[PDB]
Amino acid sequence: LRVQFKRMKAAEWARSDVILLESEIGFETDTGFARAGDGHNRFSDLGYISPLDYNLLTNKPNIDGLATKVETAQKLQQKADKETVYTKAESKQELDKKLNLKGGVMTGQLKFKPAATVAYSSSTGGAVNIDLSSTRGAGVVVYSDNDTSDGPLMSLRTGKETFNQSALFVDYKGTTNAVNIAMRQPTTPNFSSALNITSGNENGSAMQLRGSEKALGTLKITHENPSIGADYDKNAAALSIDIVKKTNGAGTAAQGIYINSTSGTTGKLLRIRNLSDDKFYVKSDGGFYAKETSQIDGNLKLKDPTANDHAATKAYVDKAISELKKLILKKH
Amino acid sequence: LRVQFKRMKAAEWARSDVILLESEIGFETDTGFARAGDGHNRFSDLGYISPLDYNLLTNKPNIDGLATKVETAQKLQQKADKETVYTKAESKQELDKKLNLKGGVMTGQLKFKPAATVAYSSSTGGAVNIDLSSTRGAGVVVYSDNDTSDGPLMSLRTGKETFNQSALFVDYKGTTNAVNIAMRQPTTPNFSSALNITSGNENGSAMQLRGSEKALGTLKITHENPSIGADYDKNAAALSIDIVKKTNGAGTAAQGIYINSTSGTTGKLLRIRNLSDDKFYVKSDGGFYAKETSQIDGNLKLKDPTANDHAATKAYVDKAISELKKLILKKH
Amino acid sequence: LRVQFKRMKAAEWARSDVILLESEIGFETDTGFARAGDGHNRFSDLGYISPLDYNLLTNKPNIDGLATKVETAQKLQQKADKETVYTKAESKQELDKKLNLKGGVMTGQLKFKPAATVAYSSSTGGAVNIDLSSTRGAGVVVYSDNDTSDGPLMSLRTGKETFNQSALFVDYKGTTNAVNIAMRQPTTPNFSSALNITSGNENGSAMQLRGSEKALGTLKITHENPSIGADYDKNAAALSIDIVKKTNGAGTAAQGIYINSTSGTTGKLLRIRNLSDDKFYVKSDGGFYAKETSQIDGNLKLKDPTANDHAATKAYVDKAISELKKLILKKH
Ligand SMILES: OC[C@H]1O[C@@H](O[C@H]2[C@H](O)[C@@H](O)[C@@H](O)O[C@@H]2CO)[C@H](O)[C@@H](O)[C@H]1O
Ligand SMILES: OC[C@H]1O[C@@H](O[C@H]2[C@H](O)[C@@H](O)[C@@H](O)O[C@@H]2CO)[C@H](O)[C@@H](O)[C@H]1O
Ligand SMILES: OC[C@H]1O[C@@H](O[C@H]2[C@H](O)[C@@H](O)[C@@H](O)O[C@@H]2CO)[C@H](O)[C@@H](O)[C@H]1O
Ligand SMILES: OC[C@H]1O[C@@H](O[C@H]2[C@H](O)[C@@H](O)[C@@H](O)O[C@@H]2CO)[C@H](O)[C@@H](O)[C@H]1O
Ligand SMILES: OC[C@H]1O[C@@H](O[C@H]2[C@H](O)[C@@H](O)[C@@H](O)O[C@@H]2CO)[C@H](O)[C@@H](O)[C@H]1O
Ligand SMILES: OC[C@H]1O[C@@H](O[C@H]2[C@H](O)[C@@H](O)[C@@H](O)O[C@@H]2CO)[C@H](O)[C@@H](O)[C@H]1O
Ligand SMILES: OC[C@H]1O[C@@H](O[C@H]2[C@H](O)[C@@H](O)[C@@H](O)O[C@@H]2CO)[C@H](O)[C@@H](O)[C@H]1O
Ligand SMILES: OC[C@H]1O[C@@H](O[C@H]2[C@H](O)[C@@H](O)[C@@H](O)O[C@@H]2CO)[C@H](O)[C@@H](O)[C@H]1O
Ligand SMILES: OC[C@H]1O[C@@H](O[C@H]2[C@H](O)[C@@H](O)[C@@H](O)O[C@@H]2CO)[C@H](O)[C@@H](O)[C@H]1O
Repeated sequence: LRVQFKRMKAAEWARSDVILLESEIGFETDTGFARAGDGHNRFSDLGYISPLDYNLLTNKPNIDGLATKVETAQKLQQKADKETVYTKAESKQELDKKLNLKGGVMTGQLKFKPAATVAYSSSTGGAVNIDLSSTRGAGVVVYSDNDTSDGPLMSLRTGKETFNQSALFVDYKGTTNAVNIAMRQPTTPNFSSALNITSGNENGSAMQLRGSEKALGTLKITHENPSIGADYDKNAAALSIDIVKKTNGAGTAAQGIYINSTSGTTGKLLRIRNLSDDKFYVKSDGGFYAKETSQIDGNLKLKDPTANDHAATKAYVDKAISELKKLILKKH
Repeated sequence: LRVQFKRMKAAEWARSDVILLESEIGFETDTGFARAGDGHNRFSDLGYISPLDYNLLTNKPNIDGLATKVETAQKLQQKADKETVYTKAESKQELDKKLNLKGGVMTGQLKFKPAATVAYSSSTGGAVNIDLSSTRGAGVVVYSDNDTSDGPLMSLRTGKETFNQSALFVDYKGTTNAVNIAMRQPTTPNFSSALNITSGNENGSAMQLRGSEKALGTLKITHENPSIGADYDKNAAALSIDIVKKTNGAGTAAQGIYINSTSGTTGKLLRIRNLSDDKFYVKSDGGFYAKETSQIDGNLKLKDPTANDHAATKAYVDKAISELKKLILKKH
Repeated sequence: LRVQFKRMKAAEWARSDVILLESEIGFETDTGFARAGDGHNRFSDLGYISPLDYNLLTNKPNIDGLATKVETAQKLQQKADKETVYTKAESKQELDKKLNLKGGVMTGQLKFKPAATVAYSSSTGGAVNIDLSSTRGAGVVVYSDNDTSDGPLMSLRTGKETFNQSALFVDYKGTTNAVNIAMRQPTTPNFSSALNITSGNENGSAMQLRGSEKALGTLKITHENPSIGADYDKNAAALSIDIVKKTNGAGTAAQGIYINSTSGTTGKLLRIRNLSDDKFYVKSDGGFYAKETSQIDGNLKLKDPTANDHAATKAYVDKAISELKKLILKKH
């Protein structure tokens, strides 16, 4: 037996009306495939003589180990996209432009414009609040070594006439000077001043000073000769006063120096000394003393003498002469 | 020949004891599948007559191109999760709340509380350190155009009596005034002062001033009439002094003006002029000069005259009279 | 019929020259596989009698649902890597080191070194610019409650002699004192001063003051007795002046107090009172008044008397005596 089977091309079977007997094999000549009869179905309705089911295969690949598009996408959706997020480098680049609380260097202007909760009161208020209670350094240190400039080191301005606080308030306890102004010996000379004050206020002193010294002056002024030359400073003074009219005024009636004691003092109201020796003084009652010969380009009105060293008046002289003239003419 | 084969249902083969001859075909009537004999195995132990090995298939899918769960997970593990990381927008939102070193606007309080390395000394110390050496602007510019307020523009306070530094130190070189206080002509008038100083310190002057002017006063004061009216300021003064007791004190012995030269000066100790003409002065030795008629409501003690223009004393008058009385009575 | 087929091992077929007839089955005894003849090809060139094409299988897996390495990699490439990006925690850790514009606490030094656009001029310049126009708090509040320190609360320094701005400028409008210095009654006593000024400048006053008061002094000084003891302050003064030579100088010619009116005043140039009663004064023309007995340790040069209360001169006395001597001797 060399057995051969009913056979033709797949497409010819496809339209054959031949019914294979149950288990009778038929052959597709162009595919090599067989199919077996069931006794009723046409060829195209028979299945192949061997399984075609993925689940019966051997050497299957690991389908279950492979990632699904859905599950991968869900996992990607939790991850941050490059474009919506700064790198470490761009983060640091941005942060290096900001000021550390530990400290840093400003190259531009720091403005304050408080919104003002209340901005407090005392040692806990202010837009800038500096507490040096636990440290030995300075608070605010401003300086310039520039040759010239357009602005002061520090400027304080108030714009409204009702303003009811000070520009600068110094409340000081300690053992040196609350406020100290040193104007160092000039090389190129200024025609100006350590401290300069002008007021146009007619209802208040330009400067007020109250002190309560046991044995010093409330204000102490010392002039020191700038030169070793004994008389170089001959036009200088410890205190100089001028009294002037208003530009285009008719003049002035202001006094130079006015001294009073509202409670009454027993001290000398004006005491002038040289080398610590009294030279001239006005006592608390208005009597004066002068150490040396003095001059008046005028007369002197005073009372009649009662002691030998009293200056005589014209009355006293005239009377003593008139007495002598009478007696001497003789008396009956 | 129409060949048919030993046949029955798969499940019936499954328990048949029939041994197919080597290569003899048997048919599963309900599956369509054949199996071929090996001459020993029961039907259920024969394999199908055609391969069932994934590796022999054609049109395989690209299994190797597909991603594995393991390898995807490893790759996801290097990526940043959305939730642990700021977006660019939230980054910028946070950074815009911080101050740029280039500059910016504070809306709240900046406090300093130095921890203090040493906080240095001189032109490199301070919690706030401003160096204007290479620029032409101002250092610290504080101002207010508010009508009223509860606090000063600037406040300096020291709390302990041992405190051994100044509240404010000005070390100045330059060509204008180190410190300048302008109190602008008021519209609504203050009863106060450009500069006001009080000290309760009995061992130190409230204010100390030293200068070394060639031809000016160490302190120069000018009063200017506030009005064009010649005598409007008739109660005004360039300098006014008061001398008062302590509240509930018995009084005071303090002097008004005390002038000394500890090294000895040849200048006039008190010089009073009007329109630049000497009117009254006290010389370095205590002699005074007065330009016009003067009055004492009292006597004047002085020495006996020796020149024609010297004031005479009662002694001198009495003696000259007593001489004339004698001579004239005549002498034996 | 029990049909058997041409058969041998796969490897033996592999080199057989037997040609199966068209559809004649041949069997591989070691694999179980059949192949069918085409009438020309050797065994090894026939295909199996049943399909081996993945596309004809049933129960296929969802290959299309699975993610490709390429497509996953493209998706991963858009995601940010953990290592190149800050977590929220490290972001906040960095940001907490920076200063909020809302406010914050500096623990280190804030330096300014302006690059200077121009740094402006007026109420819009300065490295630190504080505008309190809409608020009621203080501007700059510096204080210390430390026992001692190495630096001042505030320090202003200019290094070059040409410097042509002020260290401190106060431009004040308002109703209290522009600048106020309180030196609180000491418990441990300082030998120093509320305000201390030194100048080595020979071409400018150490301090300049101009005021235009209707009825006050430009400078007002009050000394108050520190004690209830009436004469405790007997060495004190409201104003004290000293006039000294330069260290290693030959001396000085400086004046003590110099008073002038450059425009001419009709006021009293020096007025001394006690309990508000005139005790001594120098009029605008140089005439003086003294309330009580006075003394000169010297002579007084003055003009010849013309009124009864005028002091007499030696000339006047000598002449009146010489007249009496003549008349009395009698006249022919
Ligand atoms: O910071 C600017 C404010 O200026 C205020 O106006 C006055 C100021 O009060 C006065 O002293 C002087 O400086 O002139 C100013 C106007 O030129 C304004 O009223 C206020 O609105 C601000 O512009
Ligand atoms: O006070 C404001 C102005 O002060 C001027 O200085 C003048 C001063 O006003 C004047 O009275 C006299 O003493 O000369 C002073 C110069 O030493 C400033 O020059 C000017 O800028 C204003 O700030
Ligand atoms: O510029 C004011 C200074 O004037 C000096 O007075 C000169 C005065 O100008 C001159 O006429 C002459 O009399 O010598 C005076 C000094 O002895 C003041 O001395 C000086 O202190 C300034 O006030
Ligand atoms: O910043 C507050 C500090 O105050 C210090 O106490 C004193 C201060 O020295 C004195 O001058 C006055 O201001 O009274 C204060 C107490 O009420 C404290 O000693 C210090 O602990 C701080 O609280
Ligand atoms: O010095 C601290 C206080 O100064 C007061 O001003 C007074 C001053 O004390 C007084 O002696 C007199 O001259 O009147 C001044 C007002 O012009 C302030 O009023 C007060 O707030 C304290 O700061
Ligand atoms: O408030 C102090 C001022 O007193 C003025 O003195 C007046 C004085 O009060 C009055 O009794 C009368 O004698 O006129 C005086 C002025 O001529 C001072 O003149 C003034 O400078 C202030 O000290
Ligand atoms: O901030 C330091 C600058 O100091 C300037 O030099 C002078 C200064 O002008 C003078 O007043 C005194 O302080 O001595 C200094 C030099 O020791 C320098 O010229 C400048 O280059 C800076 O170093
Ligand atoms: O002005 C700079 C210095 O002031 C000194 O204080 C001295 C002052 O100079 C002197 O003339 C006299 O009045 O004694 C003062 C002390 O009360 C400071 O001591 C010194 O640190 C310098 O800053
Ligand atoms: O240290 C300067 C103070 O001197 C006081 O003068 C004393 C003086 O030293 C003494 O010789 C004696 O005459 O008593 C004087 C006071 O009556 C000043 O009184 C004082 O104001 C300071 O200048």
